[PDB]
Amino acid sequence: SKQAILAAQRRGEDVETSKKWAAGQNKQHSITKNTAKLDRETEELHHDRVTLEVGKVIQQGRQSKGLTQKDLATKINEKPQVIADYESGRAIPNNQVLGKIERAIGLKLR
Amino acid sequence: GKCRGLRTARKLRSHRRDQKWHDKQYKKAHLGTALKANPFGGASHAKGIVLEKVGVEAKQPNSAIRKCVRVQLIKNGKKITAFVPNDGCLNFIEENDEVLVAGFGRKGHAVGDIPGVRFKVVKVANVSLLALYKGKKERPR
Amino acid sequence: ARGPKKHLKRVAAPKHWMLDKLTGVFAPRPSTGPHKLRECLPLIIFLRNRLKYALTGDEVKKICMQRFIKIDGKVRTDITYPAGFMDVISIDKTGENFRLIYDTKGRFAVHRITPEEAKYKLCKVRKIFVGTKGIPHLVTHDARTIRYPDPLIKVNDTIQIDLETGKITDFIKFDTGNLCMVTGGANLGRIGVITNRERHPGSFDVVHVKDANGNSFATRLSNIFVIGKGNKPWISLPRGKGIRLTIAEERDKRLAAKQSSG
Amino acid sequence: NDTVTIRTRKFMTNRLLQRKQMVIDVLHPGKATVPKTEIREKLAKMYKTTPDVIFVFGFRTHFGGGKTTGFGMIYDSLDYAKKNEPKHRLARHGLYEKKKTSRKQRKERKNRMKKVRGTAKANVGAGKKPK
Amino acid sequence: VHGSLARAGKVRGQTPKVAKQEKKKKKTGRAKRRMQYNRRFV
Amino acid sequence: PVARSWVCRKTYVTPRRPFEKSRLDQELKLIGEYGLRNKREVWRVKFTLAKIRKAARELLTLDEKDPRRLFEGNALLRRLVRIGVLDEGKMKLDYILGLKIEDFLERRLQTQVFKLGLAKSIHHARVLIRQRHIRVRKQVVNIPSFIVRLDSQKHIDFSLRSPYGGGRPGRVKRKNAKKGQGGAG
RNA sequence: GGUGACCACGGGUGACGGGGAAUCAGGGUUCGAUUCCGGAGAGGGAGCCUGAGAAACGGCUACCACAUCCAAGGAAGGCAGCAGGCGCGCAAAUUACCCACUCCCGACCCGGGGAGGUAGUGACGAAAAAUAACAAUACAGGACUCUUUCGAGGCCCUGUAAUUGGAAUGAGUCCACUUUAAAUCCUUCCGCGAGGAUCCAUUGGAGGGCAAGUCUGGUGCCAGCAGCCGCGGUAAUUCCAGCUCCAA
Ligand SMILES: [Mg+2]
Ligand SMILES: [Mg+2]
Ligand SMILES: [Mg+2]
Ligand SMILES: [Mg+2]
Ligand SMILES: [Mg+2]
Ligand SMILES: [Mg+2]
Ligand SMILES: [Mg+2]
Ligand SMILES: [Mg+2]
Repeated sequence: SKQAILAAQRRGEDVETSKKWAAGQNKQHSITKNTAKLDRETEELHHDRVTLEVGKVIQQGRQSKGLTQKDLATKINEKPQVIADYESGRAIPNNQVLGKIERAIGLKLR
Repeated sequence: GKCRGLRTARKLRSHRRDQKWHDKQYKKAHLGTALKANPFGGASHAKGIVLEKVGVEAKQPNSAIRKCVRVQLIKNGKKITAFVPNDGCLNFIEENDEVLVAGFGRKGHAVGDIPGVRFKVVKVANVSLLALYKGKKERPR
Repeated sequence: ARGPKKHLKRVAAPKHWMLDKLTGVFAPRPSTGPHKLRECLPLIIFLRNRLKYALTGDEVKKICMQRFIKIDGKVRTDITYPAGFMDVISIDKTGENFRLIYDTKGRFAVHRITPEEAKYKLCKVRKIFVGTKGIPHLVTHDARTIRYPDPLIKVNDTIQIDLETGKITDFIKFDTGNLCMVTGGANLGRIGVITNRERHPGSFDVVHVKDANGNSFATRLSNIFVIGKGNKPWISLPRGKGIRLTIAEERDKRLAAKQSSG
Repeated sequence: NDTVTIRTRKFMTNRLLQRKQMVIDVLHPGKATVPKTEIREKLAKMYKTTPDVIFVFGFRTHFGGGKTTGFGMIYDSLDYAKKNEPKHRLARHGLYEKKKTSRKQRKERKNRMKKVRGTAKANVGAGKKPK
Repeated sequence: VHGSLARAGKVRGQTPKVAKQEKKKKKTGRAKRRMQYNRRFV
Repeated sequence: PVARSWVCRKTYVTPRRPFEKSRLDQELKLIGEYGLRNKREVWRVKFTLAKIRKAARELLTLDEKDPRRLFEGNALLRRLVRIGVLDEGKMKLDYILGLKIEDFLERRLQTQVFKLGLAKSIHHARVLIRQRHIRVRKQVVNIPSFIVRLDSQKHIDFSLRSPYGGGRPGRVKRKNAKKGQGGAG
């Protein structure tokens, strides 16, 4: 907490600093599912894909801005096939890619 | 072994200088043949005039045409070959221009796959080559 | 060089003058006189740097040209006149009557003496010779030539002369047990009592001196100026009495002084 | 002017130049650097004299305002102050108005005079022809 | 000269031109170092 | 020919290996936790400490009761005590060898202004000094690297002219007040 | 006769010597044209006058090499002084103001000094040190907890914000003082001077050595990169670009 840290730094020091995990680097593709859960899990056996509503939203928002799948994919720095797979209800959703699409087309996907 | 005597300083020092002549760097720096042979004459840069634009084939296993120029220096008018580094920078250099020429990095040694080229072009007629490449300035026309 | 030099660079000046660095390229360059260049103090720096009666050289020049500055009783108007050791500077408009003697750091100290003391000075005999018609002469550590001295006076003894007559009043011999001041070298300005003089023919004689605290030191015979008969000086010693303090005890004295006044 | 104080340290009277010299401290906590005119009339009131024998110079003010340090001399009379004092300080409050020309002009005049010999009329009229 | 130097500057000419994006200026000096410290340590 | 001095020296030294992960992390911790501007200030402080340690080592190699060892050791210890990086009980050269640059960085004026409660948030303490709000005893100081002595420690205060001590509020408050009273009665 | 393997003699030096400078365990290796001291020279050699002092060059004579004026009979030269020009080159400043300072010279308190000082140009280099601070709402990210991820916030950070609310300050513009020989600069201080505070931080890099992307578009052993290992023949972590990161 900022208040307690600045309170401790104006007097006798007991603060502890430590480095973050992914600090000082750019991981271009952030992982979507926690591998601690994914290595642990043995029972549940399914992945939920994107809904058809989400693909329709992407389709209508992209088409209403004179924008193609190639241009949207280049704009958000992804391959065209992942856009065509998001629009066709085939790809497992990635929140980071979804957020890039939302800032690209100005709609809300979650 | 070596002599360790208390009065052996002359033997030690004479042996050391006689044996100092046996390494490449001391002889290169202290003989004067290398200073006379290199076209810059101990300078770090030199000015010259472009004679023609040539392309040298890269050494194997690389395969390209490295765009160079043939330059004749203004002082001591030797003829050297200088690299023209970047993707399109040869088109900036026109025939009979007056370039500045630097070393190419390894103190008179050839660098990379370019065979026998020891120099690179910096500042074709006085506008610098980096500013020309980056669009900062243009040829004084 | 095709002839004599007339300039003096600032960092080439004598160290005991305590000239700084940034205020000029040149140093005052003492004129020829009765004292050597490295062993003198020209009037300009005594009047400007030590007493601060002036701020520039022009002010020194006009207070000299008003013809009240007296060195050894004569009016000197040359602002680069070499004042030198054991010499009496009398202002006698303000009425100061200084005398030039070294302190224990080897530097010419400001030393005010009484008007009755300013009548005389001590000179060190550097030569005795017989002139034409068989009359003897002596030459002091100044350029003074005294005719008809006492026949008991020998070389490297001191004589007390009085000013404005130039006559010899009294003298003491260079003998073991007499008070001396060192006038050159590492022990410059120290005062002690002569204990030994061992001779080296051809070379220089070294004289061993013991001060009041028993710190014995040696120096060459040319850097010895006897100043008193056995233990009592014939002039007024400056503050500190020629006793050299070590840096540690001088630091302690400085700390005690700043604690008393602070 | 209500809150401006003058302090003097390292005071000394020297009869060699017939003056009293001293270092002046000026305290102006909110104002700009004080002009030398009211400094010297304050010194006139302070040492019971007139502000004609008072010369102040070299006033440098500290970082952050407040203190200013400079020097001053107080003369016994104005004839001495004209006698022994730099002429630029006599000029600063006008008692000595010099009109000298450029030193280039003096040097060229001198070399031209050097070129003509001897005769008083020619050596004086050398600066009459090339004007 | 063999005339093989005819295609100098080829790829840098073929490359489609993409304009820079307008982004807000970066902090400099102590503030940049503070921002850098705050995202690497707690 | 000229009355210049030309005497100068560098006050820092660069590290031998660039891009060492541990060193980069440590000096970034020092920068962030003490509100410094660049790595050069860290390097300047550790250069100062290294020179002190070199003097202390050379004195430690000398013999005890040597006059030079006594004189310069006492002077060095007195100096480090008067700037507050060393205690009075620890008056030996070994404790000089035990010092760290976090002791020197604490004695800066910026750190003192933040730790005296005179300004929150050490980055605010830097800009408060650099805008001439702070004075050691009566002197206005805008130098964040001023090293505060123990004696001049109780006299750190806002300056008498800033709008945190005496009056005369700044140009922003004056401008807002005058436009408010120009817009009102 | 004298000298020489304890290196004479000869040759080279991109050699003026030294105090010193860079490097930095201890040893050492390089550098010193360059403000202090000593030497030497005044285009090249030579010879002199005067004087205490010169084999003087802001003295003279002669020859050699350059070179100026001429009415063609003659005459006058010496920047390795301060500026300034040409040339040479990778490579270096104003044909500025003043004797106020520091000192020197003189018949001399008074005259003179491109010695020297002052300003100009100046990222050689060295010191200090801005480009934001504080507060609050949104949005995503991160070890969280209130039920177990779902909903939160009693929580805590950290953010990219052209979302505010109002304080603080220079950088500039500029009155005056001060500075100074006269000015300038700094310093002091009126009055204006910040919300994309557009009053805009840049050079290099992101395979390894070596901190930082297998992100996207293009090219296709080409163009190019690459100190070195190497990369590129149609899915390039290395080229050309955009975005995002790293170092100072
Ligand atoms: Mg053996
Ligand atoms: Mg030579
Ligand atoms: Mg030398
Ligand atoms: Mg010399
Ligand atoms: Mg000569
Ligand atoms: Mg000659
Ligand atoms: Mg800026
Ligand atoms: Mg790239």
